[PDB]
Amino acid sequence: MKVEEILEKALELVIPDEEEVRKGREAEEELRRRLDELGVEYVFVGSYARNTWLKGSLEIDVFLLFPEEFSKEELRERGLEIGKAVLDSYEIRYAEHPYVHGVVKGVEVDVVPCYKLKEPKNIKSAVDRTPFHHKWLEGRIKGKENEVRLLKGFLKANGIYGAEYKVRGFSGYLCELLIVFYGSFLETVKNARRWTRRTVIDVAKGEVRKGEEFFVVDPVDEKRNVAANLSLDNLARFVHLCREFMEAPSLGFFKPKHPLEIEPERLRKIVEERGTAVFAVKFRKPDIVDDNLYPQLERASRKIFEFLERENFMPLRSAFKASEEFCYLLFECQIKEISRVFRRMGPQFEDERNVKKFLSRNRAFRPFIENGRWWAFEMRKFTTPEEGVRSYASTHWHTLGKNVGESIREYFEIISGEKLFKEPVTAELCEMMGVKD
RNA sequence: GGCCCGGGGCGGUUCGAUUCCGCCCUGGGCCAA
Repeated sequence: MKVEEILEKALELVIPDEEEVRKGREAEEELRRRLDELGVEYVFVGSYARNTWLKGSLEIDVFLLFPEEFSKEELRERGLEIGKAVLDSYEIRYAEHPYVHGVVKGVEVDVVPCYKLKEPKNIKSAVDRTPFHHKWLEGRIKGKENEVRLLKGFLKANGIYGAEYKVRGFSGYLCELLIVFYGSFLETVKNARRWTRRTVIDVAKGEVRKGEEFFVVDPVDEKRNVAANLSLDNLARFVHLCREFMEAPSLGFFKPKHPLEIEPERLRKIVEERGTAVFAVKFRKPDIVDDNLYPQLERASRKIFEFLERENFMPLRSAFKASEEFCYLLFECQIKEISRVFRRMGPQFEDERNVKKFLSRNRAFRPFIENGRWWAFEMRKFTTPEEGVRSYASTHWHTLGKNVGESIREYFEIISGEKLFKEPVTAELCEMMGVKD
């Protein structure tokens, strides 16, 4: 149980055993041939080509090089044609552009079309850059593949490995650049402990400096940030995670944390114990991809949080869960019920013009003076958080994201109490309240 | 689809709004795939 002792056993969870590496080779072999018999210009990229794939995430990425002069349209049509005749099973996926996804000899395969180019400039879509990235990486990551694997396992185990919007963590390309830079997993970890929210890592210049944000400059483009979508808190959890590992290394850092489910009865008690208001917003899940969905959930949650805090309900944290069935926006406030009356700041006493207007407004309670200015008692339209969120949600649906909002407008309900405990959100709430044990 | 910056119009709220809550047009930048 010192770092070395532990990393020895970690390799055993991140590195693909012989039957997984093999099964991959036979795929590539066969996948190679099919392409050759159709005489197609391709190039394997991604972690498979660079043997940097994590044990159990075997996925081959085949990019088809196309003449610079071809139209995007030709690229997809011929790409669709090629992916089609070369895949046991084929399925049309989408991202910046449409591409084919399939399976060969039992393994995942992506068949992406892109332009054959030289010089990063003239890249028309992120996918054009992929070839350069791989080109810049192949010679430099050689002999450190397992260091990359250890770093991917770590991030994966602590729920921050992907860069898609559902994670906002460290992309795979970010992982290898880090190794190229620090030489190994441990060095990366040891140095990360001194990372701040202002750290900039210029792989190309082999330098580390201070910027205006966490920035890992792409060796292939000096203006692009590889860790651009790494959220601030996710960067925080990592720095802290390295700090801990280094203080007491454990094989537990590479093992996914167990769900740790709680009986609802217990959950209720804690909420009773916390004395806070806990409720969730339930609406149907828009039939869209996670990359559009999650950023919307974040928006919705945020807009409602801010409605709650400006409306003096003292919210503590927000959260959200997504299912096949519905989406849950969760909340916790310090105020279960506020008074109807509240005070409104009026003009200063010596402004006759405004004082008069401020008084022309007939009110139920008759304003008063305090510290040189007039004030007024006013009544609220709602006195509980839920009551407030039913109002805000019913009228502000349009500001909660294009999709999420359109779904909320057509349906939603506010759940709380026991009826809430039983919904598919128990885990999220435990994280939102730091329930421990 | 989401985030950043900027223009032109509006609505509501307020003694008072460029300034708070929001809506329509609209220019550029960026992110995930």
